[PDB]
Amino acid sequence: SQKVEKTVIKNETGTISISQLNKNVWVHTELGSFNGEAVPSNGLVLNTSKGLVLVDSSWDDKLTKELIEMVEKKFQKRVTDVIITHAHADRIGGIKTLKERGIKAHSTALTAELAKKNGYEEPLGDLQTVTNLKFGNMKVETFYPGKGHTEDNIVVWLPQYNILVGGCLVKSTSAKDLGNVADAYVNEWSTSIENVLKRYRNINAVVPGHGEVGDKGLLLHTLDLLK
Ligand SMILES: [Zn+2]
Ligand SMILES: [Zn+2]
Repeated sequence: SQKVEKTVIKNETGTISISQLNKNVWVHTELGSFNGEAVPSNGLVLNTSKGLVLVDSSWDDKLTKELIEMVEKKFQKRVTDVIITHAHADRIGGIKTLKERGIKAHSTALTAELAKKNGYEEPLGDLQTVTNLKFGNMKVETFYPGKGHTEDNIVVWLPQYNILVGGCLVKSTSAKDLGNVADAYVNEWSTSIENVLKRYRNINAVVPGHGEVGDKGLLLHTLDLLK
């Protein structure tokens, strides 16, 4: 009888929020913790018929669980697939839970090479620079403009909605710099972004590594700080 009239999906705690980009895709944002502060990591939920999908897992298995025990009933679809942009706590951080239940972490051969270097699991890694994926009525093509946020940092592209997932590689409007370039290549970063605005210019919406979806303006944003 009693119900609210909202679109997004924010749990009682308010840590995990999923905004519906349209009617077949959402943006799951898992809030972590920077030791006293909050670290909201946006994402992308694909509403397919073959199974639910989320771009980049949660910070830690502790968070991922709360994200899988909420979307599995809210979306009416069980998660069994996840796209990995690179090797980071905001990507495969919760892979431990994705490779325990039955979630295939699609990634590039390299993504499954540097992942263990940090102590993470081993994803599919059966991807490449430019490839086409199919998750049942859900087409997802990747892209490797070069080195930037990581050694295999890539950007998920969706030709079904012209949506792009710049990820950490592409800073958000609410950013002042890249921050932490130890595991990244600022020498190729500016070179990778320029490729996402020269080749994959056509974008209806871009989702950075943190914050929310926007536009191509996020691409030039990275170079505006990593310059
Ligand atoms: Zn990252
Ligand atoms: Zn990040």
